[PDB]
Amino acid sequence: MALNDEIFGIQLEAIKIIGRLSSVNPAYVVPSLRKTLLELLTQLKFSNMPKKKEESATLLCTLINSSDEVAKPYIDPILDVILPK
Amino acid sequence: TAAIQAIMHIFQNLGLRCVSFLDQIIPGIILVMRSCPPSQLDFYFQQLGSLISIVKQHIRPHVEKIYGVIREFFPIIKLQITIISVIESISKALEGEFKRFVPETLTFFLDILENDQSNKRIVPIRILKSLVTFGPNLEDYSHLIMPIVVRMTEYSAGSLKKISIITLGRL
Amino acid sequence: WTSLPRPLFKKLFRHDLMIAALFRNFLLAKRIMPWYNCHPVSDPELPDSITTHPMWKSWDLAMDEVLTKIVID
Amino acid sequence: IMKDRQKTVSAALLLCLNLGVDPPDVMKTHPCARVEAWVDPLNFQDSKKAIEQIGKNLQAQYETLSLRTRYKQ
Amino acid sequence: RKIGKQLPQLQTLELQHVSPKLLSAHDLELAVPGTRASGGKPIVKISKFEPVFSVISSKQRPRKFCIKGSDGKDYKYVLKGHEDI
Repeated sequence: MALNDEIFGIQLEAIKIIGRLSSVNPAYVVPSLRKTLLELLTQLKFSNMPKKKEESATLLCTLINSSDEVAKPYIDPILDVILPK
Repeated sequence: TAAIQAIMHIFQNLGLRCVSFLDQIIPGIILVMRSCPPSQLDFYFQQLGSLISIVKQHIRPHVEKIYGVIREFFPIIKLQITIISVIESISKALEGEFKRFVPETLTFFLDILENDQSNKRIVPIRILKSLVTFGPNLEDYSHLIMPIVVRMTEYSAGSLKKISIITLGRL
Repeated sequence: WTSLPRPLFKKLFRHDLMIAALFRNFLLAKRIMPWYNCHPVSDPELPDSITTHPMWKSWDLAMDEVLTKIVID
Repeated sequence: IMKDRQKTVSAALLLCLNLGVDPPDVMKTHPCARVEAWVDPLNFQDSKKAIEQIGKNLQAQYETLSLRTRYKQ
Repeated sequence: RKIGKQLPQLQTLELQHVSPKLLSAHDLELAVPGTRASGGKPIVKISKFEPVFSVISSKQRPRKFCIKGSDGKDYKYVLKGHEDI
């Protein structure tokens, strides 16, 4: 629940902590990672304000760098939004 | 106006038995929507809300058409109060199949919130009374307005501040 | 097992296979059906933590994993 | 468990579906929910699916939960 | 008894039920079986058949039949059997 906080640096480091834990206890991490990935992908295209777009895009950057397990199978939905941007 | 108030009157007096003509009337009213000055658009949408409040579910094969009408006619010059009255009427008359199209009305709600808040913010007050009516509907889309209504409890005046916090509590 | 109390869990899930399978499916009903403004009811009442239990996300991910293989096939 | 087993052996499948006519207490939209147990009532004319297909499919699906129970509709 | 009980319960014959080949029976240059004109004659192109038929209680039970025409106008015939025409 620290993934949604006031300062953007808190989110930037908390998603990295989540990505690091994505190989320790993955049973309770990976589905939640899927949920927040879907939430961010929905907001990235249904939101209409540039700072929100910025935060979503670089949150996706730091998540995709910090966790490779939730990366590969979701390449098509994660590209269908970013590619026409 | 006479041609529309006649149909309004007969439907209102008769009830849920002339519903077989919905395949003709609403396609007959969208053409009237298409070419008309903003002088009577308020009256047209008010009478359409009156149709909705008496005919609930059989509008289902035309709800995409009514949101299409609102989408290609959603300016400031159109009565935003009448538009949100239409939205609350169709939501209340529909009550459950709303999932297919939450983001459209939700983005319209964002635009209404962030466009105008003048005259004691009566339209923001109405929209905060409209967002609470949606009920369990936000079980998967509760990440767009909830940060917004969290933000607008310290970045605005005090007339609608308590309205926003009551909206937060009720949601 | 996580949600129910132990005597009720024993009464409903360990005694016979037919009733066990039907209430197993009722657990899925108590989540799927309330998405459409209808709430199911059982005669031995069950706690309402079923529809908000966090564990369903793994089942959703399991469907995603299988259906990706189906679509790539 | 005390090995006291109350098995299920028999089932009654009450299916009050007279396809084509609606009850007079519930209004309906012209397109409505009409598929029943994965068989459509428009592909079959009057009564080849009123019972003798819906019930057959329903019994075949109930066979998966317990194959040692006999059914009669 | 059983055949004569079920026989008055078929007021409509399904095209896929009576013939799977009728579904593909299209795009053949043969004209509708009633048109013939020496010299000046437009080409009649058979396009499609409706899936549903009908019967008439006549002690021989004919079949009303229709064809979707390339001209866009339906061509309706009636098929009879056990009677020389």
